Amino acid sequence: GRPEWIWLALGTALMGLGTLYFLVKGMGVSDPDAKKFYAITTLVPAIAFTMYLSMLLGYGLTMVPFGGEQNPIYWARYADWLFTTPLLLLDLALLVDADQGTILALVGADGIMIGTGLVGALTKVYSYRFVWWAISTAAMLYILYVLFFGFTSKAESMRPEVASTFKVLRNVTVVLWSAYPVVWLIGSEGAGIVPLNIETLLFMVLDVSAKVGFGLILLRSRAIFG
Ligand SMILES: *C/C=C(C)/C=C/C=C(C)/C=C/C1=C(C)CCCC1(C)C
Ligand SMILES: CCCCCCCCCC
Ligand SMILES: CCCCCCCCCC
Ligand SMILES: CCCCCCCCCC
Ligand SMILES: CCCCCCCCCC
Ligand SMILES: CCCCCCCCCC
Ligand SMILES: CCCCCCCC
Ligand SMILES: CCCCCCCC
Repeated sequence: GRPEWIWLALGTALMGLGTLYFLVKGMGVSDPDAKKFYAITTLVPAIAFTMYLSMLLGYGLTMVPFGGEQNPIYWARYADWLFTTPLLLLDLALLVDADQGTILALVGADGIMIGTGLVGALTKVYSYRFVWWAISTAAMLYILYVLFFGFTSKAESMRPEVASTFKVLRNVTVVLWSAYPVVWLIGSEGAGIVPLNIETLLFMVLDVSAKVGFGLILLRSRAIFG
């Protein structure tokens, strides 16, 4: 009955509800272009659901030795993020009709973010934890650079409802993604300052907002209709 359980339970509920709602809504859409966004965006909280549920049940948790202590690390988060973060970038890329090469590069930079963040979460040499964290944060900053300079630029050729929706999602994304590396740095994977219960509450708010909040905004806009 670990104290962070409550936040995993509430994350499981919120992700489950969001998945359902988005499914119900997506089932009623016939527009070809809109259906693709629904599929992708319903899949995202679905995957987060399974991983929050897993973590609630005590899977995806391992102890890593570093700084003279056994430290609890939820690796299940990375299995979620490995698929969900590129799917959220895909939403944004299809919105602004980004080029296939840009999408490859993003997904590739995202895989590297997640994978190097994983390696760092599992690293036993304390200082090497932060080498992997820095490389991960670099890859995240490449992504955000691309969203902000590349996509915004592209979105500016599009219809106003597309440009407006993109900007909102881009802003939500940059604010919430940028908070992840900070939480990791001060939390249990990092400096150990913020306790695991509070850290789990923080990832909860950020994940729900970055998937369900993002989703509500995207799927209720007129921008997804071709
Ligand atoms: C839906 C879940 C989302 C949108 C999660 C996004 C997560 C990140 C942007 C995490 C980034 C990380 C780094 C910048 C550095 C090292 C650790 C990570 C994986 C937490
Ligand atoms: C289930 C994921 C479906 C997303 C399709 C996106 C295709 C890109 C344009 C052809
Ligand atoms: C244009 C296609 C790029 C191929 C993958 C490169 C990923 C490197 C991270 C910048
Ligand atoms: C450490 C910060 C890394 C920033 C990457 C620069 C983006 C590439 C522009 C083409
Ligand atoms: C050129 C170095 C890139 C690092 C900055 C990332 C900017 C994020 C845009 C919101
Ligand atoms: C255009 C403004 C979009 C909203 C971004 C604010 C995110 C706040 C996170 C708590
Ligand atoms: C302790 C040495 C840091 C290694 C640099 C990481 C990029 C290759
Ligand atoms: C969004 C990540 C910013 C770069 C590291 C910030 C650590 C305070």
